[PDB]
Amino acid sequence: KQDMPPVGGYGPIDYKRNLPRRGLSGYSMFAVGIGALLFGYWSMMKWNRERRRLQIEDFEARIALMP
Amino acid sequence: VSMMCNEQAYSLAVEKLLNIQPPPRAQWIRVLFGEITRLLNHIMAVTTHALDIGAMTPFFWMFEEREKMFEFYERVSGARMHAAYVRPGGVHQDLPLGLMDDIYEFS
Repeated sequence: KQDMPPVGGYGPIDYKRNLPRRGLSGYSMFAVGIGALLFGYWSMMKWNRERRRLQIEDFEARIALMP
Repeated sequence: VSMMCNEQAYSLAVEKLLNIQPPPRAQWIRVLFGEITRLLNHIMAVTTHALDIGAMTPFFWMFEEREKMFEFYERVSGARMHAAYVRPGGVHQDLPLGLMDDIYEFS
């Protein structure tokens, strides 16, 4: 008399197949790429030109002496 | 791999000769384990293919879940894999108390 089949309690689990967790698509990408890229170029011309100012300063001490 | 899909092709190849239909509780178990060995080939048929190819991690990510299934084989018949379980006279013996809130827990 002690056999298995239970009265209730069932799901089931799915046979489904989906995980569309997107994801900033469709022209939202290529937008964070370009602006941060020119931001790095914007970081230039305030350092290389600044080091160029120090570069003439470095060559200044050479020319002032040597007579 | 197959432990209940083999011997399914043998008792059903013998019971036709002997003019026997198997009893109805027994037929619900041959479909249950006969539709559980396909969840052993179709795991091994992808991972071992994905090892020749050379991927490491889907070999270990699925056999660690496969261990939750050999506990069934040991609980019902006799051993780890190779079970003389299906007979020509239907099922050998009844599966014990349990294995119905386990498979539903597993699946």
